[PDB]
Amino acid sequence: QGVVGGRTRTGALANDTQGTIKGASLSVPDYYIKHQFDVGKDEIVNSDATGK
Amino acid sequence: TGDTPSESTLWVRLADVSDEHPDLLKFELSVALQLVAFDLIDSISVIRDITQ
Repeated sequence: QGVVGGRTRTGALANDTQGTIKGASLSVPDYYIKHQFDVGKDEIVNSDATGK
Repeated sequence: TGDTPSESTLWVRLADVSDEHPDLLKFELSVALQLVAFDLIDSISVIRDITQ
């Protein structure tokens, strides 16, 4: 937060620090939450044919 | 001593010579002036040594 200084009515116009905006930066990660499965194509037709 | 000030033809520069500062007002009252004496022998003579 910028700092407020003090001076008399006729006091010298000194300068004081300033509010600092800092650039924050995240990123959509380069790492996935994958879950993947090798469903055998035989267990697809088979399970469709005989599936309770 | 007891007369009206009877403003002259000589002009005084009232310069509002203000400043950066937002609280002071900083006026100046300045005049340049010359006393050219045409015909120096005619214009001025001086009785130099009076006793008072």
